[PDB]
Amino acid sequence: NADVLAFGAHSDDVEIGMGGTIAKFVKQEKKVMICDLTEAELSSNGTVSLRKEEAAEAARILGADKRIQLTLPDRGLIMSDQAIRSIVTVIRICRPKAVFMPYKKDRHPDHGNAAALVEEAIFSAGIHKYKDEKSLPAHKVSKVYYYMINGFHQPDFVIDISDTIEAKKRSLNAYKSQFIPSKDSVSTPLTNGYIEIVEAREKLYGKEAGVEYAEGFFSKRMLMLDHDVLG
Amino acid sequence: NADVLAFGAHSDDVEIGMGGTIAKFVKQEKKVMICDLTEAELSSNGTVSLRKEEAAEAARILGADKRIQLTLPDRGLIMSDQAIRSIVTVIRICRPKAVFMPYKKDRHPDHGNAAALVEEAIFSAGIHKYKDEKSLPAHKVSKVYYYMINGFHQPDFVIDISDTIEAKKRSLNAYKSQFIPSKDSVSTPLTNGYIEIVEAREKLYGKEAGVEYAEGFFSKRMLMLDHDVLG
Amino acid sequence: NADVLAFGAHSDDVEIGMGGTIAKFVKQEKKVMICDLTEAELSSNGTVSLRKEEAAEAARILGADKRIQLTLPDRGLIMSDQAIRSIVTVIRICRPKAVFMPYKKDRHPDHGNAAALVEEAIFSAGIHKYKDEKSLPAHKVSKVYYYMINGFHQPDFVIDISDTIEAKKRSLNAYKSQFIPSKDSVSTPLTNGYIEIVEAREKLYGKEAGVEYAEGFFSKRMLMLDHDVLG
Amino acid sequence: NADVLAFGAHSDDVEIGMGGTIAKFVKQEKKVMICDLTEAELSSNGTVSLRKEEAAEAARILGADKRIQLTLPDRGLIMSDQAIRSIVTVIRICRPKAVFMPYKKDRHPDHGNAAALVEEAIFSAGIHKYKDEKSLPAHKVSKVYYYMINGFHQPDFVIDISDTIEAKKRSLNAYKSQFIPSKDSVSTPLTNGYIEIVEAREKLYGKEAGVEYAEGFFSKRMLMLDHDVLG
Amino acid sequence: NADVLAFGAHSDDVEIGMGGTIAKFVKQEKKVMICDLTEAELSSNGTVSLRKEEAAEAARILGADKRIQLTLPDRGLIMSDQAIRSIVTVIRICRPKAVFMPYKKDRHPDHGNAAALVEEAIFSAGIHKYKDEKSLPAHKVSKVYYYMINGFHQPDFVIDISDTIEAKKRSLNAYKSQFIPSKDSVSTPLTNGYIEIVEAREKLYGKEAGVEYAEGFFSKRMLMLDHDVLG
Amino acid sequence: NADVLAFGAHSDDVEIGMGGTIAKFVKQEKKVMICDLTEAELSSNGTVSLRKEEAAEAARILGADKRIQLTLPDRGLIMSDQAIRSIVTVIRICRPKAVFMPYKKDRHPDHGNAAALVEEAIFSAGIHKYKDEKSLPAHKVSKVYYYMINGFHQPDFVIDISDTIEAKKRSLNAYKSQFIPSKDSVSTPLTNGYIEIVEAREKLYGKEAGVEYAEGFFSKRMLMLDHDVLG
Ligand SMILES: O=C(O)C[C@H](O[C@H]1O[C@H](CO)[C@@H](O)[C@H](O)[C@H]1NC(=O)NO)C(=O)O
Ligand SMILES: O=C(O)C[C@H](O[C@H]1O[C@H](CO)[C@@H](O)[C@H](O)[C@H]1NC(=O)NO)C(=O)O
Ligand SMILES: O=C(O)C[C@H](O[C@H]1O[C@H](CO)[C@@H](O)[C@H](O)[C@H]1NC(=O)NO)C(=O)O
Ligand SMILES: O=C(O)C[C@H](O[C@H]1O[C@H](CO)[C@@H](O)[C@H](O)[C@H]1NC(=O)NO)C(=O)O
Ligand SMILES: O=C(O)C[C@H](O[C@H]1O[C@H](CO)[C@@H](O)[C@H](O)[C@H]1NC(=O)NO)C(=O)O
Ligand SMILES: O=C(O)C[C@H](O[C@H]1O[C@H](CO)[C@@H](O)[C@H](O)[C@H]1NC(=O)NO)C(=O)O
Ligand SMILES: [Zn+2]
Ligand SMILES: [Zn+2]
Ligand SMILES: [Zn+2]
Ligand SMILES: [Zn+2]
Ligand SMILES: [Zn+2]
Ligand SMILES: [Zn+2]
Repeated sequence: NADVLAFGAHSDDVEIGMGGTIAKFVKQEKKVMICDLTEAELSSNGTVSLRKEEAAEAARILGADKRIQLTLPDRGLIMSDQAIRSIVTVIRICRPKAVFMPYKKDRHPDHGNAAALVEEAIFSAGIHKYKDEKSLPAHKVSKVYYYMINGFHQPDFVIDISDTIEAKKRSLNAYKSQFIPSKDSVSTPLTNGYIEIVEAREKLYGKEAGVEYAEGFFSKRMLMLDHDVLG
Repeated sequence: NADVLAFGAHSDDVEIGMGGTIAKFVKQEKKVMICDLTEAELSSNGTVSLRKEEAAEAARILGADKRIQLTLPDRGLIMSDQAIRSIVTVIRICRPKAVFMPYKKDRHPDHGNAAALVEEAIFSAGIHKYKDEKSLPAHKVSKVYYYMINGFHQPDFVIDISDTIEAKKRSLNAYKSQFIPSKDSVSTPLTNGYIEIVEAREKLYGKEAGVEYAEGFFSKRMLMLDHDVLG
Repeated sequence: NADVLAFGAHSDDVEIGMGGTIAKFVKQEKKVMICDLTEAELSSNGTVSLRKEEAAEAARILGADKRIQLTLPDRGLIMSDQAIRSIVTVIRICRPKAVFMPYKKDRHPDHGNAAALVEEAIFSAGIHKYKDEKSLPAHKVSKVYYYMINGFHQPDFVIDISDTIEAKKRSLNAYKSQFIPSKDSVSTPLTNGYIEIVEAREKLYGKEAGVEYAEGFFSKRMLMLDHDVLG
Repeated sequence: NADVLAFGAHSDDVEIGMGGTIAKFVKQEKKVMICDLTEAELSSNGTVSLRKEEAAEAARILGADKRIQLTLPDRGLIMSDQAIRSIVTVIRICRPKAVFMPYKKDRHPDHGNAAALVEEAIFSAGIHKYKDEKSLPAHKVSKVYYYMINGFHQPDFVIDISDTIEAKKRSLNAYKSQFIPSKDSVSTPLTNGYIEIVEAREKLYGKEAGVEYAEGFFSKRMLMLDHDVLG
Repeated sequence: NADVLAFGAHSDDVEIGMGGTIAKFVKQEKKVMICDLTEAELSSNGTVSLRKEEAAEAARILGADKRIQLTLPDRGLIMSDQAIRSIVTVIRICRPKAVFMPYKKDRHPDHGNAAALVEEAIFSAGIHKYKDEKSLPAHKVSKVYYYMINGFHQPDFVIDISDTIEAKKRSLNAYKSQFIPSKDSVSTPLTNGYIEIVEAREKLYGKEAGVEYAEGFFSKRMLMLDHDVLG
Repeated sequence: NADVLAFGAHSDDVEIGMGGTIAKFVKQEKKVMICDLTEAELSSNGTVSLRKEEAAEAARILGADKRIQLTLPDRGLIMSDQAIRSIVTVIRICRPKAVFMPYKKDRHPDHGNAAALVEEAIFSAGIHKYKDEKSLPAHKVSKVYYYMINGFHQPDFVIDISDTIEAKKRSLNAYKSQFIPSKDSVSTPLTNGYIEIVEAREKLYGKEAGVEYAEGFFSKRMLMLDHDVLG
């Protein structure tokens, strides 16, 4: 029974969009699970096996309870029955209260393609007659949120991560192959000051909210507020 | 030091948009103040003096701590320096944490005109060199929300009012002259099943959120969520 | 030559979104046909064979002229050439003046997936060289509209159903397995006061329009008005 | 009891936005009245007295029943109580079923400023206690529409004017001082092929609708359709 | 190394949306390549072989350097890995600075389906580990623009084509089978004054910009302006 | 004949929104003039006379050719005929090719109120019969742009300021009273790391565009591009 299940297309997606929030939730003694849909086998830098090691270290730094690896294809997250079914299994295993996934308004098409698959899976996961690979019972997710990877958009709300910005930056620096040039690295948008740009975005959202750093989220489901109305 | 200050153009505006929420806040031992910008002197039904009595009874039913009467003109809420200054005084007296006002997308122009005046007043209230009628100190409101009177729009969030729907309906029935036909009443949009339409809207928003009844709100200021993310 | 062909993903979709409008059209002596894309085989309550009986009774209550059953998969309305072609056949058989389908902004992904298939089919149906399963001639639909199932959105227009609200409620009550708890029913969003929520929405749209009940529609095609400008 | 009352800021506004529609309505034996808010005294070409003659000829060409001249200031349509009251009088005299006014998304600020005044006047006109200059009874307008002058926007609906495009072009050519260069004319956006641009827009809207020419309109009030759903 | 690569679903798409711009670029001594995704085999008028001849003549009239023919299916531009890969090859062969494709808001679904495939291909083309059919190196497109075929929408920007409107009209008249009725033609939206409607749209966009004719474009990528800020 | 005239409500507005762009234009040997609508007499920090000195130093650092001081009231930028006329005079004196003003989506109401006045003034400035205080001839501004002060919104375009970011930061540091705490300063949103937040925003817009720093702008007038299409 995870409190949170956070999907990314590629390892490092969840950390870029909400690593400060994961670190915050783990410190509140929530159970947080991370699921990567792909092994990022088309990444310009690194290898599949090195990337897995880096992702395991990022998850340990944040205190995530489990890292689940799916093997859908990098640049191949086409809508299909079989891809949805694989994700339904993960949802029904973790029985999360809240699912997070990438926001679709992003230069990388895998981010929106991942969100479309995860939305179909959340619905199918709650239908008892829908059969997954492991024949697991129906599960109804209560909260569904979207985090930003490449975007800088006006979010529906923010979460204060002022106390976990260092844990987020450590989790990102775990992906040395992705963000840090080396003798054999090639130039990508990620190797040219990208962690400083994520920090700049979280500083701007923090300013909107009167704190040092905040992460932005969307919800398509209606938000119901209680303690946070007057705070 | 009010926790909440709720503005309307006319008495009954605040009750239609958020009477369930006021009743909820008062039961949480919050201090709630209501301010009507006008005496509703152009109301097709009733009189100024009868309307004041009805508004005092609605405020008592909800447990609001004080009802403040301004005398800006009904159908005359033109943007002016002097109208903004009158509202700044109310803000600086009550020192509210949260201000509520009408959402502007409404068939009645006074509702959007009231919101425009209250937005200018919230900003001017925080400027120490800005002088109000009573020479009061600067006050910075922390939360600013918009409630719906005539509209049915998709809100930014809802508040569960399932436990205070009866208190809301009692507060509305206090405005007998506005909602209940009599020997000398004239037809208005308010005298033809209007309280049942408010209840229908709050039932539909409750369905979006998985509760019996909820009230809808907007915020232009960024929402920062904490306990309500996972709830 | 049907005047109207109304598509749903599942039987009861068309009734929830526009059963009052179908009943209204049949009373105007229009020929109305209903097509369900799926047999709803993953429905939490009931069976495929019981659901068909209920759908035949709903169609009889509304006076629809024919109910067409397709066998695309429940939770499997992926965009495909073969799924579009199956729908093109139905369009070319019925030669409707107006096609109705679900609005895509809906918690159930099959509703938007159904609309995407029906949009592709309407275009392909008008292309003479496009071959359907029954080798039927090209047909150009004149009007294309979207109805709301789970949503409450601001529509492009409404239709007064004040005189057919009882026929709509009877058509919905025909789906006993879907809406009415029984000894062996499971909880769904449909078994917890859902017909009262549809009635509340149609009451709110009626208020916008000055009538008791109205159903909301969208059009992507430009509306051309004549008698209804001054009415 | 006019069927239609069409407001413009300046004479020629109503003709540019909806002269084909006025000509169509008059041929349907509707009573159409036109009201110009200003005498266009700051017009680069012509004079106040010449402009009035041209406006009287345009109204005669279209068959409008009366042309009402207000004297609010050109480039001075600031929101004021007294400007709203002057317009309320016109509404209460004509008792129109439908009011038309300029759409606000227009390079000329007087067009949106005129619409804002007319919206306030339509509401105040229906309030019996609101007193106009001539102490006239309350009047409730049923339909409220917006036409485009300088814009080319996607409208909410169109009206086929294929049969009245020549009457529209004659009404525009009545404003010789505005559209036709002369020995003493100065260059304006109106003197450089402007009637051909209005014709091009009405040709493009006609294409959207499958007719030769159509005029575009907006409505903020909900549209309720009946005969035009299936047409 | 093309300066420009313009994709259409069907030959004549690029000419309708941006033939004036292609003619303008060729006169500036830019290298312009055109790629048609389909052979338009379901076209109501003409044949595949006649259409190819007409497309070769249109390309010659505009001075395009090469016309590339893909064989994806007319009315079959479903998102697939293999369709994306075919387009990646064209991008990696031409190494364009700028890619143009259809805007998705269009009555013909192939136009949006083509844009979705081309967007996925532009991203995959820049990923070195992504393998195309011809094993070509990664290529990063710098500018990505959308042109309008059937639409008339408010664009993000326009390009003055006043000096190449005649070359555009000649390129369109090359498609005799598509636009000009004959003894054996059937009625389509294209055979009923369609070239005059394209000219009317370019006249309206020219008016917005103060020139005789202009073509409209969208960009999802951020525009960075320098010389055109002050022009 | 200024190339550029940039309006702010308060001195430091233009520098926050576009000081890098002004510095860039001056280095291109454009004539840039700055106009402040108010003397910022309600500023929590500093005095009117100190603020003028700081504004003169900021203008010198950027190389602006003239700084024009109007005396409209701080927190009193109500729409009025006389306020518009004062601004028309400045426009007709400077005869700018391009006018810049604040974007209206901003927590400070004076920023949107200033933009509304400047929009009315740009239109009235081009009307020869409209008389300003100095009886100056009509002037037609060619380009009209909006810059962001407090906002972080997705702009219509950016300008690369990578080479003038230091000049921008020097111009902002000239406003010591506004941004730098002192013995007698009070806390405002401007005294708590605000210049670092402006730099973070310009870093994020630079990332969208592939440069180090960029400033964001809006245009309501249609953009016509030529050299910047292919760049
Ligand atoms: O576009 C990028 O961000 C760089 C690009 O990396 C992104 O795209 C690759 C291809 O789908 C992925 O393998 C890689 O995981 C992805 N990175 C990513 O999304 N980080 O948030 C690269 O490796 O060239
Ligand atoms: O339009 C209506 O809702 C009816 C109308 O009442 C509204 O407008 C009047 C004129 O501004 C106001 O005096 C009256 O308070 C107002 N009612 C109202 O907004 N209730 O929420 C009436 O009395 O005729
Ligand atoms: O989510 C719901 O509305 C309940 C759900 O029913 C909807 O989803 C099922 C799975 O796709 C469908 O078989 C069923 O027809 C559908 N009902 C429906 O859309 N009614 O308008 C259920 O049976 O659990
Ligand atoms: O901007 C224009 O359309 C030209 C301009 O005419 C418009 O603006 C003037 C100043 O408000 C008005 O007197 C004139 O009536 C107005 N014309 C107009 O809106 N036609 O639809 C002019 O005379 O210079
Ligand atoms: O809808 C139309 O524009 C007419 C239609 O032509 C369009 O659709 C056909 C079917 O996909 C295509 O073969 C044909 O190329 C296409 N024309 C087109 O998009 N021109 O811009 C026809 O030939 O009937
Ligand atoms: O809200 C703020 O930015 C602080 C505030 O300063 C802004 O508001 C004051 C009142 O209108 C102005 O005098 C002051 O110029 C203004 N500053 C400003 O907009 N900087 O971009 C203050 O001095 O308290
Ligand atoms: Zn990724
Ligand atoms: Zn009210
Ligand atoms: Zn359904
Ligand atoms: Zn006008
Ligand atoms: Zn095409
Ligand atoms: Zn300012």
